[PDB]
Amino acid sequence: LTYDELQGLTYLQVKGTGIANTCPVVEQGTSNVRELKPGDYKLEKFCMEPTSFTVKEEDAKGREEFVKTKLLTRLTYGLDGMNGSMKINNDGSVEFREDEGLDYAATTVKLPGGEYVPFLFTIKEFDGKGTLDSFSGDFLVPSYRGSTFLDPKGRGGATGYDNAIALPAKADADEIQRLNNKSYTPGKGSAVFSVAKVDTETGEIAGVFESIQPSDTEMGAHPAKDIKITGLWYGQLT
Amino acid sequence: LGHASFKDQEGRELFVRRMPTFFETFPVVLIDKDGVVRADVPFRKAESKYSIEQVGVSVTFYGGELNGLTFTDPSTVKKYARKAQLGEIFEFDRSTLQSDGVFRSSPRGWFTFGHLSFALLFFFGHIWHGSRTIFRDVFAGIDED
Amino acid sequence: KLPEAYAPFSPIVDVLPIIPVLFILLAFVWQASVSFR
Amino acid sequence: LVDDRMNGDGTGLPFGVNDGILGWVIAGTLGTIWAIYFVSQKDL
Amino acid sequence: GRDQETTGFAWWAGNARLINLSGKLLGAHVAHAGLIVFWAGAMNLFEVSHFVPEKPMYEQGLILLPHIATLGYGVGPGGEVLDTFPYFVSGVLHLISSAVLGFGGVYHSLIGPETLEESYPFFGYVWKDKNKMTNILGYHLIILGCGAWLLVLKALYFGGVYDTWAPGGGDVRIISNPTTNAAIIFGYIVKSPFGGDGWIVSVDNLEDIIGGHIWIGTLCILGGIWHIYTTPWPWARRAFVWSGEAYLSYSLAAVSLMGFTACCFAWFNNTAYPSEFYGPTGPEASQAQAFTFLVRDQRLGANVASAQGPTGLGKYLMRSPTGEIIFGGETMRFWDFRGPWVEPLRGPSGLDLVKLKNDIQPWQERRAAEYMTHAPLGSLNSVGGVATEINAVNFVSPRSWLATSHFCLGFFFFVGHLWHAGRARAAAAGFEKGIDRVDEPVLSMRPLD
Amino acid sequence: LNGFNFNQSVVDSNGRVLNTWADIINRANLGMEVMHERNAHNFPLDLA
Amino acid sequence: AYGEGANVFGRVTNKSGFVPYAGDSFALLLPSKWNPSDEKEVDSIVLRYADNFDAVNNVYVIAQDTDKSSIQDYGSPEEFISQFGYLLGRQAWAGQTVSEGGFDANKVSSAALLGVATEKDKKGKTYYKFEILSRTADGNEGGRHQLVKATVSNGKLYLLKVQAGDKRWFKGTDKECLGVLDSFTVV
Amino acid sequence: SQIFGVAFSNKRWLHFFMLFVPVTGLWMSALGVVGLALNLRAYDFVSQEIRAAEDPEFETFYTKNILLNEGIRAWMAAQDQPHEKLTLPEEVLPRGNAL
Amino acid sequence: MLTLKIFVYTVVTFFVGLFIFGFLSNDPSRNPGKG
Amino acid sequence: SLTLILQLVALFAVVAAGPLVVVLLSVRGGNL
Amino acid sequence: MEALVYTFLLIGTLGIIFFSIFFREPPRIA
Amino acid sequence: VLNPMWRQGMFVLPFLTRLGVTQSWGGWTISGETSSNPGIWSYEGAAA
Ligand code: CLA
Ligand code: CLA
Ligand code: CLA
Ligand code: CLA
Ligand code: CLA
Ligand SMILES: CCCCCCCCCCCCCCCC(=O)OC[C@H](COP(=O)(O)OC[C@@H](O)CO)OC(=O)CCCCCCCCCCCCCCC
Ligand SMILES: CCCCCCCCCCCCCCCCCC(=O)OC[C@H](CO)OC(=O)CCCCCCCCCCCCCCCCC
Ligand SMILES: CC1=C(/C=C/C(C)=C/C=C/C(C)=C/C=C/C=C(C)/C=C/C=C(C)/C=C/C2=C(C)CCCC2(C)C)C(C)(C)CCC1
Ligand SMILES: CC1=C(/C=C/C(C)=C/C=C/C(C)=C/C=C/C=C(C)/C=C/C=C(C)/C=C/C2=C(C)CCCC2(C)C)C(C)(C)CCC1
Ligand code: OEX
Ligand SMILES: [Cl-]
Ligand SMILES: [Cl-]
Ligand code: NA
Repeated sequence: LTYDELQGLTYLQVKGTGIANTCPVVEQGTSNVRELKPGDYKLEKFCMEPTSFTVKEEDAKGREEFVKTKLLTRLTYGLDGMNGSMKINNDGSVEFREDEGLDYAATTVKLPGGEYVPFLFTIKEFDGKGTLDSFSGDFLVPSYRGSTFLDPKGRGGATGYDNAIALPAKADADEIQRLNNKSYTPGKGSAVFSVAKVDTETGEIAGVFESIQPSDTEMGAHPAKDIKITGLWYGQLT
Repeated sequence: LGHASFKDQEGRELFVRRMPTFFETFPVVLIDKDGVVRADVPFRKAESKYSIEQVGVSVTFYGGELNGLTFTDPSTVKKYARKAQLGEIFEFDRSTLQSDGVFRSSPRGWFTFGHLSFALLFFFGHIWHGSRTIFRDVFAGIDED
Repeated sequence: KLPEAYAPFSPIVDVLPIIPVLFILLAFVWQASVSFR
Repeated sequence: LVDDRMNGDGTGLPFGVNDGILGWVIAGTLGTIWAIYFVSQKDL
Repeated sequence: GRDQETTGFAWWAGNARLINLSGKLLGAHVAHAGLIVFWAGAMNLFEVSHFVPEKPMYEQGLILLPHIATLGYGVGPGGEVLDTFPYFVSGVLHLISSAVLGFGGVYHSLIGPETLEESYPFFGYVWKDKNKMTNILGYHLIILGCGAWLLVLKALYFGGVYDTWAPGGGDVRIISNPTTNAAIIFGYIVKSPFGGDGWIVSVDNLEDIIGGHIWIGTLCILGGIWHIYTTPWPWARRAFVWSGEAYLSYSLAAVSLMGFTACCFAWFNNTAYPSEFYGPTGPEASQAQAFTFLVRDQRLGANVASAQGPTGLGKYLMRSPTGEIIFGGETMRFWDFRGPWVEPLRGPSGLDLVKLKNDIQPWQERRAAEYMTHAPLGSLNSVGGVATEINAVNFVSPRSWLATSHFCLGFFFFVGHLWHAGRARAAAAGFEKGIDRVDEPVLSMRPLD
Repeated sequence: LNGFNFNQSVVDSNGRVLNTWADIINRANLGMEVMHERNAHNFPLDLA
Repeated sequence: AYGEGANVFGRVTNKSGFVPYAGDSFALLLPSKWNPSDEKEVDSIVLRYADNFDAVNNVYVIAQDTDKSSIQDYGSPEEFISQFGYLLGRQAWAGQTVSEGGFDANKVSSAALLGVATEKDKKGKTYYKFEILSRTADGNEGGRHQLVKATVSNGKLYLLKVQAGDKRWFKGTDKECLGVLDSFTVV
Repeated sequence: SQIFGVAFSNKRWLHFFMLFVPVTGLWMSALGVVGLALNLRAYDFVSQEIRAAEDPEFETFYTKNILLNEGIRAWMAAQDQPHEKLTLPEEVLPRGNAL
Repeated sequence: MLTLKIFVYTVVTFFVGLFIFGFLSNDPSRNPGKG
Repeated sequence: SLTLILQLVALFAVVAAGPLVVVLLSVRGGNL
Repeated sequence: MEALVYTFLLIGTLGIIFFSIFFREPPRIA
Repeated sequence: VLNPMWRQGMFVLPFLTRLGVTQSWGGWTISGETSSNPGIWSYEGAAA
């Protein structure tokens, strides 16, 4: 569905149907892409929904492969309502830069074998350099949990116990990974975008993306896996 | 390890409030000679003037393995305060018997528990047997009379 | 509040809700008077 | 979307049916039981 | 009355002694109806006398003055009370009608005809006369259809019924073009009772409410005529037990279902039970907490769309199980809440971030009395909100009161339906008093093992 | 609809709160309250 | 004890919910519900009272020996509260975090100013009045309202500081907090 | 027998069972309170607490109950035991989020 | 997954139909008592 | 207050009304 | 094992109650 | 590689492995590979 007929639907018609998690598409646009007028743009309603969630786990024999996974969280994975700037030049160079919106979504996915992989699907603070055919960059990835999050035993970062309260004889140099560190240091991820199906009359672009970002380290206890997110994105240029 | 003695930044001896028997766990607080709270290991760690890292308490120790080793900056002060809420700090070997971590009971406590349980059970046994020996004619039969 | 012509009768109004509670107890009084025959 | 979903939770579906096959199997099962009862009522 | 030695019923079952006494049974019914109308009039006069006009009509423990106020009698645009004279008139009329009904019930109970068949064959009835019982049921069905059409007339022509969904915060709105669509009305009645829909507590507009009332009144009148001019079919005769006790049990089951259903209307509906008269429902004040904290924390300067909570889901905004944008707190369970102060703020996809940033209305901001107190907490001896609150404010929600009471009485009436259905079946079978002791059914059965 | 709430029902002539067994129950109840769902609340007043 | 009759038909002696306190060259109406507590966070505190229900609702005054003659000599009231950004409590957490939501980078607490005044009572010496909304990353009590009334009479700075959680502030403790605020008069 | 599967056949055994069940229950509870008299309590499950100590993901309703007991103790002791003189500040008392 | 809903709907409709028509099929006459 | 006095007298009039009817029927014949 | 012992004890109790229901001694004297 | 099943005294696991089952319900595999869906026929599934 395009943005014209999404605004033509009431809240009760979209409610419970899964339409609200889908990004708009472009049907009257052109695939020329390079026809887009150069200049400084301020795009709004930047949509970004995924189509696949693949997790990189490393085997202990030395080769690289991704695997398809099963989603445990329901339709909360889309990105909606973001805005930023695109300084498009005549040759095709872009300056895509997301600023603010629903630029994150906590997603839990299940690997084959039954292991839960939570991650924070973000595109926040992402800069884009490249042509219209393909432009990439880096974005900020927060931890997953705030420093006020408490574990099942009440230990935490900003607030918590930072000690094994269950037993008064275990705080030595083996629980340091679990008690003393409690790291919330943000990571970074790399996403590559592509512009397809440009619109001339009202400036509506809707291409595809492929994003690479680290998974959740829980509380810093174990290292994060890499999540590959592919899907469609949507934007309106003004 | 010795007697963990704690001092403020400007200098006054604080004392870790000892754990009572009712508490499985107790908050770690260090209070003044007069009886006013001066420092603690806070749960929220975002307020007031009682967290260890801003009060600036130092632990000195005056015993066997630690006789003049003064610690003031790191979280070892908080660790020693938490150990000091349990009484005198002692060094323990937890690898010989693969020790648990939770405190066990004394033979005194086990003896008292077993004997009090047996004492109530034998109160019931005495009541039942006294019932049976006073009421022998009706426990066996009164023959329609 | 009640209208100005009915303001003195508001204290009489304040007791009127409990009459249905009094009715079932009146039935119990009548049963006691007939000695629960 | 990353998966296929029924997407029938909510939206006030009559008797919870979202396809005609559900209403048809409900009607067919009720009609079969009614037919057995009707041709087999009154004991005999 | 009579004694136990003749009737066989003890004093604590004395109303059973008048099962077969038509005149005394009618007198008990008319006296009881007088009791109902007496409570209506007396409690209405009590609520009028204990009414403070500046406060809204829910901090005062008033439950039925909102019932009149929903009809549009003395209600201003925003929800103010204007005048209490319609409430006073309703209370006085109920009191006088209750006096008349109580006189009639007392007369028929004391000195009325003991049995109605020997002198009044139109009103005489034996419990086994299926045609007569359907005639009485048809009379009552026509009466109830006229009662529903009375509300329809009030909504359509007498300029009444208060709409919360009117712009600006509701208004007493005369209803034009009620939705008499059979598909809409019966899709309301056959849909799921869970959180996504709600079976009967789903009416979001007075147009559907009055269309359903038109349908129920016409159906009740037609069914009344049908029962007047018919006799129950042989399958109905073989399925039902035809006695006065069995009929009571059927009525008890139906009215217990109605009691549970009304409890659910009270807890969840904010259209037939306006928030300005009944206070917030369960889902609101919880949605209002998130909404007011969102607008406050964006008034300070912090953005609410890109702010995440301790769990990384959103302190103010998140996504529902379906991709709708909802409030990010623990109020994700109440994401189906529809309110007059939410819908203009709500769009097709979600909560309309741009509308939250710019198109907030001052009256929607002032609707923080919804959140502040008045969330349907309140404790049994009044006092404030949660059980750990201190003795500060005197408030319990009227929705809480007449949901809790109505669930209690609905469950009791289900229990009474069980009791009377079982005793009616045992009475029709012949062993309501016990086992015959010389031919018990068990000795005629083979042992299990 | 909740239970009886007798918190600070007993006050003296100057209005000071005299403690009560109901107040001790209130302290235990609020100690339970701050532990329940340590991470599930974003707003102060527990309504949902 | 001495024998005196019980109170029958003798009315009630206290309904205002405020009891006067006279101290060392200061006086203030304390809340009647609140009780004293011996918990000196800052050493300059001379009086401290707290709510029996929730001790976040607390009030205290400090008697700090000072050099500046009058409160105006402390500069602008903004310059004054910049000096007193220490009795709010600095964060004990130093780890990196961008996941708090609605806070500056690496921060788990914030303070927003909502009031700046120079009120006067009886002599002519001005009173610096402030309202501060302190929002902590956990969101405890929905924030805390800090009302500060500060002045210096002879050579000692007298600073009222009543605290109220935003949970209790919305319920109606605003009346008692503002009553203490307006009743703090330095005589 | 046809409702529950089992039924009483002896009034002797029926009424002796009616006598036996509450007396046995109350005697077992008395033995438990005797065990609690010396703080010999079944407070913890060691395997569960070690599992949750080395795992930030592992949570059970028992761990929730342990966390609730900690709050009961901490927020109840100060006004419960005036002899202990527990003038604990509010920041060292444990809190969840926002409540 | 739709066929699971179809199968469950068929099963529930079957058991409800058995319930309703069994109670229709002369239930008040299934008694040992004379009446 | 005079309001409370009239509330008490109305309360006593309505509370004593029922038992008055019962005792009047007890002392003035029967049929109850 | 840990969960195996719990499962074995639970299914043993279920088997005991099944045998008590179905393979019980037939009731005598009332 | 360095602590295989025969170094741990495993008796029936080699016979289970020899005919096809390699991964368990714990998400691991004896070959060190990433576990796919074990289905009903894992080590614990075969035991059950
Ligand atoms: C009242 C008498 C008594 C007392 C006070 C003690 C006290 C003590 N014994 Mg001892 N013991 C006793 C009798 C007693 N024992 C007897 C009669 C025997 C012979 C069987 C032993 C054999 C024995 C051994 C081999 C050991 C001890 C040890 C110990 C010490 C460790 C604590 C402990 O017992 O573990 C905990 C006690 C309990 C958990 C008590 C159980 C609580 C109830 C009764 C259980 C309910 C039973 C239940 C219905 C059965 C179902 C369970 C089933 C599923 C398995 C302690 C000081 C240990 C030690 O320290 O070494 C020196 C040691 O290893 N005891
Ligand atoms: C030194 C104390 C003492 C003695 C000598 C007796 C002696 C007797 N009791 Mg008695 N009783 C006692 C204490 C005692 N009791 C106590 C403390 C209680 C409360 C629990 C009871 C409750 C009791 C009841 C309810 C009954 C008797 C009965 C009887 C009589 C024979 C029944 C029998 O034992 O068959 C054999 C008993 C068994 C096979 C029991 C099975 C083993 C149990 C379940 C576990 C044993 C634990 C372990 C192996 C031993 C350690 C316990 C020790 C440390 C205390 C017998 C004369 C019966 C009676 O009145 O006679 C008609 C009867 O019904 N007693
Ligand atoms: C909704 C409540 C209600 C109602 C309407 C009735 C009605 C009736 N009951 Mg009943 N009853 C009730 C509750 C009720 N009961 C309860 C709760 C119990 C258990 C305690 C009983 C136990 C009971 C027994 C054992 C018997 C009855 C009987 C009767 C019938 C005749 C009474 C009679 O003949 O003696 C006369 C009664 C009186 C003279 C005293 C009543 C005084 C009057 C009628 C009411 C009080 C005055 C009133 C305010 C007047 C209004 C004034 C007017 C101008 C507005 C009658 C139709 C009898 C029966 O079954 O008939 C065969 C019978 O024996 N009842
Ligand atoms: C055609 C004959 C007829 C009619 C019109 C009625 C009417 C009524 N009966 Mg009644 N009844 C009848 C025959 C009839 N009955 C017979 C033969 C018996 C056996 C003796 C009974 C036994 C009986 C009992 C035991 C009771 C009633 C009660 C009632 C009232 C219940 C409605 C109510 O109070 O709620 C509210 C009313 C409404 C919602 C309707 C709104 C008002 C509308 C606008 C008026 C309708 C006018 C309409 C055009 C006229 C109807 C046409 C008619 C042919 C049906 C009602 C007015 C109950 C009662 O006593 O109530 C006081 C009750 O307990 N009846
Ligand atoms: C409109 C519904 C209705 C009607 C018309 C009847 C009618 C009748 N019932 Mg019945 N019943 C009902 C509902 C109803 N019941 C419900 C909902 C229950 C479950 C609680 C019962 C349980 C019940 C039993 C156990 C019995 C009857 C019996 C009877 C018969 C004699 C009644 C009598 O004189 O007792 C006298 C009335 C009283 C003594 C007063 C009752 C006092 C109650 C128990 C205390 C509660 C009242 C209090 C003010 C409310 C507190 C709040 C509440 C929410 C708990 C009579 C024909 C008897 C029977 O079977 O005869 C064939 C009998 O044994 N009923
Ligand atoms: C669809 C049907 C639904 C019901 C199915 C479930 C019912 C289960 C049957 C009850 C248990 C059988 C009791 C055996 C014991 C047994 O069979 O004893 C037999 C006994 C019969 O006693 P008699 O009357 O024969 O006594 C006289 C004798 O002394 C002489 O023979 O039954 C009873 O005691 C009465 C019923 C008590 C039943 C108590 C219930 C116990 C609960 C069990 C819970 C198990 C743990 C949870 C599971 C993990
Ligand atoms: C999606 C929309 C949802 C809302 C619609 C819901 C509609 C529900 C309509 C049910 C009303 C039937 C009342 C009968 C009650 C029992 C009568 C009886 O005890 O009945 C017994 C009675 C004894 O004589 O007999 C009789 O009087 C016969 C009278 C019974 C009437 C029989 C029903 C029609 C039969 C049609 C067969 C369905 C056949 C299978 C269709 C297969 C399609 C692929
Ligand atoms: C049978 C019986 C019974 C029952 C009874 C009854 C139920 C009765 C009743 C009755 C009734 C149901 C009554 C009612 C009434 C009413 C009245 C009597 C009224 C009135 C009037 C007036 C006078 C008023 C006035 C006023 C006004 C107008 C307004 C203002 C205020 C005032 C109030 C002043 C019993 C149970 C006992 C027992 C058994 C038998
Ligand atoms: C007004 C209104 C409306 C409407 C409503 C409606 C329309 C309703 C209805 C309804 C209906 C339409 C109903 C029906 C019904 C029926 C029933 C409920 C039944 C029954 C019965 C039973 C339960 C049975 C039983 C049995 C069996 C099973 C068989 C055999 C016999 C016997 C009896 C045993 C609306 C919401 C829109 C809006 C608002 C208001
Ligand atoms: O989830 Mn279980 O729970 Ca009814 O409260 Mn609010 O939310 Mn939660 O909190 Mn407390
Ligand atoms: Cl929340
Ligand atoms: Cl919890
Ligand atoms: Na929390």
